[PDB]
Amino acid sequence: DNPYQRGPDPTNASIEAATGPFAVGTQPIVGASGFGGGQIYYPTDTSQTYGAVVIVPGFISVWAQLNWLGPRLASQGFVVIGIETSVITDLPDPRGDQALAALDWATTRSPVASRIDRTRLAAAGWSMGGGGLRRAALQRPSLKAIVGMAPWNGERNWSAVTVPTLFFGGSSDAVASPNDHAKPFYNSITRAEKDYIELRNADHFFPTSANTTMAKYFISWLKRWVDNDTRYTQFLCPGPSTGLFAPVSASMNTCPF
Repeated sequence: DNPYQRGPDPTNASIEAATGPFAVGTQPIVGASGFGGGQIYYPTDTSQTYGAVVIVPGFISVWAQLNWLGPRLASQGFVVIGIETSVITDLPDPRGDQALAALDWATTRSPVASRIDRTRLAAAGWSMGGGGLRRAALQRPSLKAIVGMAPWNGERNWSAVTVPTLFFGGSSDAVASPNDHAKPFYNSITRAEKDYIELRNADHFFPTSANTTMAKYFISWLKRWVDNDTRYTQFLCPGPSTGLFAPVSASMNTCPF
């Protein structure tokens, strides 16, 4: 059996729910080094450990703009480390260094170190925080997954990445348009499993409000890679519809992974 599987067998309804089956606790990040602080979210059930995901903010912004993700993901059986950057205008690569510094803090020094399986980690981010996932994955190829939401990075060559990569784009995003950011990054990745999902009519701020389409695939990606949980492949492969009225306007992946 897979010792990392958490929660009952999933359904479309279970990945779309605002809250998964785990009760959630939260507390601020206090005495962090190498990043700006933030908030941690975690299952209160200490009968088992969980993987952890660090989430990095993005468009001249703070963690609060993404904070719906804390309970949304932690309640599916993850430790979520939502961070502030050292400077709100930090470039992408520093944000990736800070993502790794916050994983290191969480697993070694934080009050919930004992709740995390330090061998099963992921990084995620919005906008320039999503652009920082290249540096996080290249510096830490042991990450199980990266998830970029409207990622922004002038560097389009992510060919050295070997970490399973999910990107979300927005069809109405003029800040980090798919054509100039997420799709070039996705197209350069030849050495990792990958998935690209574009949200119809969505602008650069789609990650800042509860979005069931983004959440259900984010959850599924973390389950599949952080937990090795192949019960979630069914939602990723073939993945979303792209018809004229669907909430997804474009979908590409390396199914069956």
